[PDB]
Formats: sequence, structure tokens, C-alpha cells
Amino acid sequence: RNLAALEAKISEAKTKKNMLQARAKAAKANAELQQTLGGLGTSSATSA
Amino acid sequence: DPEKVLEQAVIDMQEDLVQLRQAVARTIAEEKRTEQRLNQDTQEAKKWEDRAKLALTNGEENLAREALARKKSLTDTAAAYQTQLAQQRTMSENLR
Amino acid sequence: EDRAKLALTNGEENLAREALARKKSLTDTAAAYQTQLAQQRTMSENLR
Amino acid sequence: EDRAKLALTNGEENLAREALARKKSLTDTAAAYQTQLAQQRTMSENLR
Amino acid sequence: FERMENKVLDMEATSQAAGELAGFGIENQFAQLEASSGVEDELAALKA
Amino acid sequence: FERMENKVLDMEATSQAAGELAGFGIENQFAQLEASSGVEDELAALKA
Repeated sequence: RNLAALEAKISEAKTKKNMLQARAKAAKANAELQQTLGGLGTSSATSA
Repeated sequence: DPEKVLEQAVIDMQEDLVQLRQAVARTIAEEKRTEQRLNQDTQEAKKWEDRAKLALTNGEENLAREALARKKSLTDTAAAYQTQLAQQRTMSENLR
Repeated sequence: EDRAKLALTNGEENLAREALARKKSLTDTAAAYQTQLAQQRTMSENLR
Repeated sequence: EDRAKLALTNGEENLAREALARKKSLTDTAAAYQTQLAQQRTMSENLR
Repeated sequence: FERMENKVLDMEATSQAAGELAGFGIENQFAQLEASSGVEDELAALKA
Repeated sequence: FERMENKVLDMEATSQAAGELAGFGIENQFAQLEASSGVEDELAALKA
């Protein structure tokens, strides 16, 4: 029974952590998209 | 000279649009993957429900409730992936 | 258009509209060539 | 505007207003070029 | 089979990339093509 | 997972920075764009 419980713990923790990391990476990618959209170099063209 | 600065900005715009295209493609890939995952998971629950029906045939209530636990886990994961895909769709439209 | 008439004989409306598409392309090309020939005639008279 | 008419055929009011935006941009550019050409004609006569 | 299914997942990623590519503004022109078909369809009634 | 959630919190800080950036006086011009849409919308009634 301890082995059954431990395997359940291992599987759930591993998969949950992996998916959490993947979604966090997706979120940070989206945040980088937002930064790039905000990060517009209009100043240089205006100076030219 | 303003000419050179404007030309350089125009050039940089070319890199920027390509980077945004790459980001959009990444978003498309992620939404595809999550859709596939949730779709398969939905059917896994039905398969375990079929095992539960086998249990219903004779005796093994324990097996039936185990299948129900698998179903609960799968549906929770499906709801989480549905939320994730909603976020992906929103972000993809924002990027578009 | 004769092929389109064959289609008119029985059924193949798809073939008729395909023939019509060919007709449209051909008439557009004919108008373009008419304009081109007008330009050629004008230039030829200029050169003469 | 012809694309806008295609939109007028069925539904796509969005396409029609997009075509109208293109029309607005094109006519603004045309007016700017008309002013530019007036300046060019004046300068050319001055030089002549 | 897991390696092969990872390749399958790469194919699914390609499908998602194509879907992300699915957006095209030129699609309106396709409708015009359909409108053109109507012309031939009208001619189908005309043959009567 | 706490390290990863600290990274997530950094992403949330980026979101708060974007919100602090959200203020723009140029937003009025966007409304003009919407007004421009109205023109095309009016033309939609005009097509009738």
C-alpha cells in the first residue's frame, strides 16, 4: 500500500510540476510578447 | 543624419515583424498541443468508464470506484487544459 | 463555349462554369492585347 | 472599392469598411501627391 | 513507440503552426470566385 | 516549484509594470478610428 501511494505521489507531483513549468514558460513568453509590443523604437526614427 | 536613423529603424522593423511571426507560430503550436492532449484525455476517461462497466458486470465495486477516481483526475486535468487553451486563444488573438 | 454547350446537353454545370472561367480569362487577355495593339499602332505611326 | 462591392454582395461589412480605410489612405496620398506635383510644376516653370 | 509518438506530436505542432498560419485577409477574393461561379450558374439557367 | 513561482511572480511584476504603462493620452485617436468605422458603417446602409 505504501508503494501504491508513493507511486501515486510521484506521478502526480512529476506531471503537475512539469505542466506548471510549461505553462509558466508560456506565460513568460506572452509577457515577452507584450514587452516587445511596448518596446517600440519610435524615438530613433523620430530623431532621423 | 535623420536619413540613416530612419533607414535603420525601417530595417529593424523587418526583424521585429519576423520575431512576432515566430511568436505567433509558437502560440499556434502550443494551442494545437493542448487541444490534442485534452481531446485524448477526454477519451481516456471513457475507457476507464468502460472498465468500470466491466466491474458493474460482476462484483468488483473497488475496480469501479478506482475507474471513477481515474475519471475524476482526467476531468480535472481536462478542465485545467480548457482554461489553459482559453488563455492561449486570448494571447494568440492579442498577438495577431 | 462549345464545350460549355456540350455540358448544356446534359448535367455538367461544373464543366459549363469552368468553360465560362476560361472564356473570362481569354476575353481579359484579348482586351489587354487590344490595348497593347493600340499602343503599338500609335507608336508605329509616331515612328513613321 | 470593387472589393467593398463584393462585400456589399453578402455580409462582410468589416471587409467593406477595411476597403474604405484603404480608400481613405489612397485619397489622402493622392491629395498629397497633387500638392507635390503643383509644387513641381511651379518650380519647373520657374526654372524654365 | 514513445519516440514515434513524439514525432507524431511534432507533426501535431506542425498542424498547429499551419492553423496559426490559417489567417489570411485575401480570403475575400475567394468569395468573388464563388460569385463568378454564380455567373456561370446564371448561364446554366440561360441555356434553357 | 518555489523558484519557478518566484519567476511567475516576476512575470506578475512585469504585468503590473505594463499596467502602470497602460496610461496613454493618445487613446482619443483610437476613438476617431472608431468614428472612421462609422463612415464605412454608414456606407453599409448606403449600399441599399
